[PDB]
Amino acid sequence: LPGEGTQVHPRAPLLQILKVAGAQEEVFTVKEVMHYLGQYIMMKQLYDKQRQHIVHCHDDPLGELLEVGSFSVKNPSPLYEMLKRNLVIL
Amino acid sequence: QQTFXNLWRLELQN
Repeated sequence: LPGEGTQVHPRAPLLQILKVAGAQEEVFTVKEVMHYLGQYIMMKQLYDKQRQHIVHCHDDPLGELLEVGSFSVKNPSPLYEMLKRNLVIL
Repeated sequence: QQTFXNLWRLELQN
């Protein structure tokens, strides 16, 4: 994935998720994409209530992009693999 | 007992 200031454009299914989380722009940095993904998971309460590094994304649009039913924030590879598939590097 | 907001922020900023 690109570095700090590099700009990216999310593909449509990812952009829709970011829009749910309040994003009004079409171009982001990777860190800004991660900000809105965290916002989305937080607002929808997809994290496990007891063990909050675990995210349950099955049956949610986010799981369709991640291709997994759950993931750990401390094992973020599925997130970054999804971003590689869903970001156009500008 | 850390919150999702702090755990995600630690990753985002790393």
